[PDB]
Amino acid sequence: GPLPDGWEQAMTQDGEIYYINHKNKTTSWLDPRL
Amino acid sequence: TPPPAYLPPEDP
Repeated sequence: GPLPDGWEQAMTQDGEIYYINHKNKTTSWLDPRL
Repeated sequence: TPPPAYLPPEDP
């Protein structure tokens, strides 16, 4: 996965590959890069 | 819905 700013996508048990950015200071669900 | 809070990132 090629992230926008380079921020991490992780598999949570909820069944979501989440995107969180320390530059964004926020937790977003789906790939922002799409 | 809300995902996990603003957090440093998880792998397992």
